Amino acid sequence: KRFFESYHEVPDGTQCHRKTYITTALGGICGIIGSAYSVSLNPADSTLEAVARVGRYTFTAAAIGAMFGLTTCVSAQVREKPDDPLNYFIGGCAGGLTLGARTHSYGTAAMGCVYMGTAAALFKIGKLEGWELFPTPKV
Amino acid sequence: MMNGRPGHEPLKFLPDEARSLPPPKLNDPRLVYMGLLGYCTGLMDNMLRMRPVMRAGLHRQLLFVTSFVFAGYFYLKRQNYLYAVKDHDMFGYIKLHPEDFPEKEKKTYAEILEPFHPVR
Amino acid sequence: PSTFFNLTMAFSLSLLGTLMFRSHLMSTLLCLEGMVLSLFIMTSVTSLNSNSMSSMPIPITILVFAACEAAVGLALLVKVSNTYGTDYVQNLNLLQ
Amino acid sequence: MNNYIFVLSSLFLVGCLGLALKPSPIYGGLGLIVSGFVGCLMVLGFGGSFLGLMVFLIYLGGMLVVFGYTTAMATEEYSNWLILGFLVLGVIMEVFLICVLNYYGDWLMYEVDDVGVMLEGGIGVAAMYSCATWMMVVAGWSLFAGIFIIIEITR
Amino acid sequence: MNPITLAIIYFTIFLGPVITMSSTNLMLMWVGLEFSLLAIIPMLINKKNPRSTEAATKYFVTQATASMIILLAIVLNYKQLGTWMFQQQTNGLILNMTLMALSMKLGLAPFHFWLPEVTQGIPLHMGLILLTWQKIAPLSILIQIYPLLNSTIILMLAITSIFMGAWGGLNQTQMRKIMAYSSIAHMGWMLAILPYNPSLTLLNLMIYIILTAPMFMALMLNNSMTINSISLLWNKTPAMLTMISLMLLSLGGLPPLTGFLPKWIIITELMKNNCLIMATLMAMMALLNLFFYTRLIYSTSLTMFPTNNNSKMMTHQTKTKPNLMFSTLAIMSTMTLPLAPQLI
Amino acid sequence: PFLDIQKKLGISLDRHFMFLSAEQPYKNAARCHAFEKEWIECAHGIGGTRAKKECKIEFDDFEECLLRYKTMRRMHDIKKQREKLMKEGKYTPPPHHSGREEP
Amino acid sequence: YGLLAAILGDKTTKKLHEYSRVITVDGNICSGKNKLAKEIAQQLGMKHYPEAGIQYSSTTTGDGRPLDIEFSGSCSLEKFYDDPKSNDGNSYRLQSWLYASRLLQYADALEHLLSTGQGVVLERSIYSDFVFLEAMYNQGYIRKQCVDHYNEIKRLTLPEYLPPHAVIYIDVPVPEVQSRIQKKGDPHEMKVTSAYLQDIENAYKKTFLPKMSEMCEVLVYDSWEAEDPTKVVEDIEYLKYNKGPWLKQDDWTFHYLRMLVQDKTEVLNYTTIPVYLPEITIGAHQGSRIYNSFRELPGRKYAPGYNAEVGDKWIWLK
Amino acid sequence: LDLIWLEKTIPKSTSTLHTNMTTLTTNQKGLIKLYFMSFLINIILIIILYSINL
Ligand SMILES: Nc1ncnc2c1ncn2[C@@H]1O[C@H](COP(=O)(O)OP(=O)(O)O)[C@@H](O)[C@H]1O
Repeated sequence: KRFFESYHEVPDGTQCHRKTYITTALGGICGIIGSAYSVSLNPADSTLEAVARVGRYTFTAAAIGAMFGLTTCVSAQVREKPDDPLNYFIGGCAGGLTLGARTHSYGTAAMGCVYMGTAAALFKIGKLEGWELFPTPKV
Repeated sequence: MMNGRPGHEPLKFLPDEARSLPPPKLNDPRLVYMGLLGYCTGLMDNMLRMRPVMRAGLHRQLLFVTSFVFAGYFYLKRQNYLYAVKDHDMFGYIKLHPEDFPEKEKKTYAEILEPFHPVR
Repeated sequence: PSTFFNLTMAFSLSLLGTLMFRSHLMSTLLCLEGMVLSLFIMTSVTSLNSNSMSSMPIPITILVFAACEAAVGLALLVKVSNTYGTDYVQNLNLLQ
Repeated sequence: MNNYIFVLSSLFLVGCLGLALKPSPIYGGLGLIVSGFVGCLMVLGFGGSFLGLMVFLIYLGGMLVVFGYTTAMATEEYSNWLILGFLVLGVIMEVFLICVLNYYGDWLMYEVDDVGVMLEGGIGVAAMYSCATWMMVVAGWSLFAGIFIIIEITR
Repeated sequence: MNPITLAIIYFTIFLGPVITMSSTNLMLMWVGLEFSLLAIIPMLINKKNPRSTEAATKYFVTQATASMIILLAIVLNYKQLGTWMFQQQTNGLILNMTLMALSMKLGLAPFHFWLPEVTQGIPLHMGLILLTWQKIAPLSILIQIYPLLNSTIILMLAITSIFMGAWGGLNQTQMRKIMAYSSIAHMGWMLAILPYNPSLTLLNLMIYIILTAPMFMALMLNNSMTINSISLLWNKTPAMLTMISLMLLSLGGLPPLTGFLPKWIIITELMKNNCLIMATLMAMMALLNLFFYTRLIYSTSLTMFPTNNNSKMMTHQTKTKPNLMFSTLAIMSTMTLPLAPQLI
Repeated sequence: PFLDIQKKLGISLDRHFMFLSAEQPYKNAARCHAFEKEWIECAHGIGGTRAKKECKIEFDDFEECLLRYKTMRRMHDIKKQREKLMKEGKYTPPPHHSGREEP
Repeated sequence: YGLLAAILGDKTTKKLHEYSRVITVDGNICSGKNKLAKEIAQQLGMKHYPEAGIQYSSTTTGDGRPLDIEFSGSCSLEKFYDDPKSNDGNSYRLQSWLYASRLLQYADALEHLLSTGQGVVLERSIYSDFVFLEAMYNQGYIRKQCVDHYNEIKRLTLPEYLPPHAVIYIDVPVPEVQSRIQKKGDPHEMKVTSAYLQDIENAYKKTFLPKMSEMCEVLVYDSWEAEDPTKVVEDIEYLKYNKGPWLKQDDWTFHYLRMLVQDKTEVLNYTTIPVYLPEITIGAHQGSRIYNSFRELPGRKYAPGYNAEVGDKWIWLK
Repeated sequence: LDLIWLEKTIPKSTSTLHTNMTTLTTNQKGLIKLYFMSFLINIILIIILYSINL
C-alpha cells in the first residue's frame, strides 16, 4: 500500500512513469473487482467466455487508468503547472475517452469525458484543499 | 452522548431533578400545536373511514385533541430537561477546563485592517 | 495456540462452503453445521484452558440453539423437495 | 507425542475441507461425523469430558443421523473422485502452509490445580441450574417454540 | 394457525428483539438474534405458495450464516479478552466481522439482495414485520458497539446502500419491492451516522417506522402489490389518496414534511464531523429516491389511471376500515416538522 | 445496554458472568484472576477513552497472563539457542532435568 | 367476528348439522331450476338464494333498491341477446358482472352457512358460470383474450371458497328449453341461437358435471325427476356427504374462511385486478363521474349508519 | 441550441445516465448462488479495506 500512496508523495507532473504505473494498477484492480461482480452475478456461458470478460473489463479499466495518469502528468509538465486542477480534468477527460472507445461509443465518451474528468479534478482540489474522506468521528 | 453521565437514571423518564425547571405552560405554542396535530388526526380518521368529517365522533375528536396534548406536556417536560442538562453539562466543562475555552479579546475596528475589494 | 488457527480456518473453509452452493441444499445445511461444530469446539477449548467454568454453559447453549436452527432449516428443505421434487437450488429462482 | 493436538486439529480441518467441497449429502454427513469425532477428541484432550461427550451423543448421534435420514428422502442422485483429488490438493496446500512456518505440544493444560476435589468439566455447566439460570430458561423456550415452528412449517 | 401457536411464535418474534436489546452479555444478544430468525420463518410461509417457500429458504440461509458469523466474533473476542462482550481493546477485524454480519441481517449494501426478494414473496403484513421489527434487533447491537466500529466501512456500506436502494427502486414496479428498496436506502442513512451520533440513528429509524408502517397498511387496505393496483386507489378509497401522496414524498426528503428532519440532522451531524464529501454524495442520490416516489405519486394521485367496471361492485360494499394506527401514524409522520427541536 | 431493563428492574440475569474473575462455581478461581481485577477496578469511573491509555499497564499484563505469548516467545528462544549450544556440545540436560525429588 | 369471538366459542363446528350443506342446482337457460330450488329450500329450511342478478349487489348493499344501470356496471342481458358480438362488448361486461355477483352471493351464502349453521341452495354458482363463457367463445360472442381474463379472475378467486357440497342438476334437451322459452315470452330471451344453448349444456354435460363429480356429490335429474321436488329432495337427503375437500374443514380452519366471506371487499378483491382488457375498463373520466354520482346517492355518501339522509342518527357520537 | 442541444445535454443526458445504471444494477438472475458469491466478493474487499489501511 506504501506503493499506491507514492503517487501522491512526489509532486504532480513529475515522475510520470510511476504515476502512470500506479494509476494503471488501480484501474486494473478495479477491473478485476468489477469483472468479478460481473461474473458472479450475470454469469457467463462458458468459463472461457468469462475469463475473456474479466480480461476485457480489466484491460479497459487499466487503460482508463493509464491515460488518466499519463494525460494528467504530461498536461502538467507541458503546462508547467503542477497544481492546476485543470490538469486532472484533461486527464479525466482522456480517461473517459478511452472508456468510450473501448465501448465503441462517441456518446459515452461525451458523458465519460465530462463526468470522469470532473471527478478527477475534484480529486485534485480535494488533495489541494485537504478535504477529508471517510473521516474518523471527531464530533 | 448524554448517556453515561454521572447519576444517569438507567430507565426513568424524567428524573426529579427536572422538577427544578419551570413547567411547560399548557398553552405553549408547541402543546397547542400538538393539539391541532391531534384534532387533524381525528378529522383524518373520520375521513378515511368515510364519516361526516367534522360532525362525527365528537367524543373521539376529544380523545384525540386531549391525548396528544396530554402527551405533550409530559414529553416537552422532559425534552426541556434534556436540553437543560445539556447546558449544565456544557457550561460546567467550559469552566472545569478553562484554558481550553479562553476568553479572547478582539480588537476594535480602528485597529483591524479589513481588506476592501472595490466593486467598481 | 495453533490449535485455534486450525479450528478458525476450519470455520472459514466451512464459510467458503456455505457461500458457494453446489446444487444441493442438504449439503449446505450440512456445511452450515460444520461451522457450529467448529464454533462449539473453539468455545469449549478456550473456556477449558481459561479454567473459566462459569462459561461452559455457553458451549452447550450454542449447540441447543444451533440444533433447532438446523431443524427449521431441514423443514424448509423438506418443504422444497415436496414442491419441486428436489433440493436443487436452481429451482429456487421464482422471486427474480 | 506433543504433536498429538496439532495432528487432531489437522484431521478436523481436513474433514471440514470435505464438507466444504460439498460431496453427496451423505458423504457430507459422513465427513462431519469424522470431524465431530475428532472434535470430542480434542476437547477431551484439554480435559473436558462431559463437553466431549455431548458433541458425540448430539452430533455423532442424531445431528447427522437425522441429516442422514433426511438425505435418504430428499437426496436421490448420487465427480466425488475429482472432489477427492481436490481434497488431496488442499491437504498438501494445508501442509505446505504449515511447512511455510516450518522454516521460521509445548504449552497445553496451561494451568492446573494439582490438588482439587470438585473441579471437572460439567460442574460449570451444571451451574445452568444455579447462578446461570437464564441460559437454560431461554434454551428451554427455544425448544418449546421450535416444536411449534416445525409443526406449522411442515403443515 | 392454532391460536396457541400464533401466540408462541409472536411471543418469540417479540422476545427476540427484546432480549437482544436488554442484555449485555453478547451471547444473550446472539440468541435474541437467533430467536428472531426462528420465529419469523413460520409466518413467512403462511400462504405456503411456491413463491413463499423460496422466500423463507433464502431469508433463512442468509440469516443463518450471518448469525454464525456474529457468533464467531463473540467466540473470538472471548479469547482476546476473557469478556463476553466487545471492548476498547477488541481486534479491529473482530468488529468488522460484526459489521458485515449485522449488515447482512439488516441487509445493507452489497448484501442487499435477499431483502428485495423476500419482501416480494411474503404477505404485505409480514412484510412490515420483516422490514421494521426485525431491524430493531440488529441495530441495537450495532448502536451499543458504535464507539468501536470503523468509520470507513460503515460509510461505504452506507453510501452503497443509498445507491443500490435508489437505483434498484427506479426500475421496480412491484410495490413490495419498491419498499424493500427504500428500506435498504433509509437503512443506509441510519448506519452512516452510527459512528458519529448513535442517537440520530434512533431517530432516522423511528421516523422510517412511523413512515413505512402507515405506507404498508395503505398498500394492503386495497392489498395492491402493483402500482397499477394502487393507481385505482381513487375509485376503491379516495381519501387515502391525499395522505399516501404526502407520506411517500415524506419518505423521500422534501422539506415541509417530517421526512426532511432525519436527512437534515444526519447531514448537519456529518458536516459537524467534517464528512462533507460523503454527506454531499448521499444527499444527491437521496434525490433519486424521490423520483421513483413521485412516479408512484403520478400514477396514484396527480393522474387518474383507468379502472375496471367490476370496481363499481367493490365500491358498493362497505370498505373494511383502516385501523386507527394509520391516522395517528400518518399525521405524526407527514407533519411533525414544526416540532423537530424536541424530537432530536 | 440499549434498553437497560435489567438495572432498572434490579435483576442481574446477564451481568454476573461476563468476565473470568466473576464468581466461579465452588469458589474455584479461574486462571488470570490476578489481573482482570486489577484491570477493571482501574477502569471504573474512568470511561473507556481513558481506560485505553493510562490503564494500559494492566491490560498489557492481562494480555499476557491469558495469551501468555511473551512467555511462549522467551521460552521458544531459550529452546532454539539451547539447541545451538547443544549443537556446539556446550550443553546437555543435567540430572536437574532428570532426578529424584521431594514429595 | 374475529379470532376473539372464535377463541371464545363462536365455532362453525358447533353450528353444523346434516341439513347444512352448500347445494347448487344448475341447468340451461330454462331448466325450471328456479322452482326446484325453492322447494328443496322449503324442505330443509335451506335459505334459498335467488340467481345472481345485475342489481343483486345493490339489493345486497344499503337500501337495496335497484341501482341505475350505469351504477351497476352498465350490463344488459337484454342487450346481450338482441346485439350479440356488440362493438361495446356489453355481453362480456354482463358476464364479468355476473361472476362478481355470484362471487358476492356465494360468499354471502357461506357467511350464512358458517354463522347460522343453516344450509344454502344457490342455484347456479361461480362453479357453474364458465358454461356461459365457453358457449360465448364457441360463438362469436367473446374473443379469446376475453376468455383468458375471466379464467384468470376465476383461478384467482374461486379456489379459496370451499366447493359445493352437492350440485343438483337438471337436463332438458335444447329443443325443450327453446320451447320452454316460448311459454314465457320475452323478446330478448326469445332470440337465443340454439347452438349457443347447445354450447351451454354441452359444457355442463362435458365439463362442469364430471368436474364436480369427483369433487362434490353429483345428482343429475331428468326433467321428469324434476317438477317433483319431493323426489329430488328425497335423493339429496339420501346422498352421503363424504367425498370432497369439505372433510378437512376444522373449526380453526373455518374461522379464516369465515373472516374472508365476512369481508366482501376482499371476496371480490381479485375481481378488480388491473388487467386492462377494453370491455372491462371503466375509463377515468367516465369512471370518476359514475363514482361521484354513485357515492352521492342517499345513505351511500357515508358509511352505513352515518348518512343522515336516510334517517341515521347519533352520528355525533358514533 | 434550444430544444436539442440544451435539452440533450443537461436535462436529457441526466435522464439517460441513471436509467442505464438501474438497468445494469437491476437485471439480476434472481438465483441465490450468484447473489451469494457477491457477498463473497464483498467480504473479500472489506477484509482488504481493513488490511491495507491496517
Ligand atoms: N352468463 C350469462 N350470460 C347471459 N345471460 C345469463 C347468464 N347467466 C344467466 N343468464 C340469464 O339468466 C336467465 C335464466 O332464465 P330464467 O328463466 O330467468 O331462470 P331459470 O334459468 O331458472 O329458468 C336467462 O334468461 C339468461 O339470460
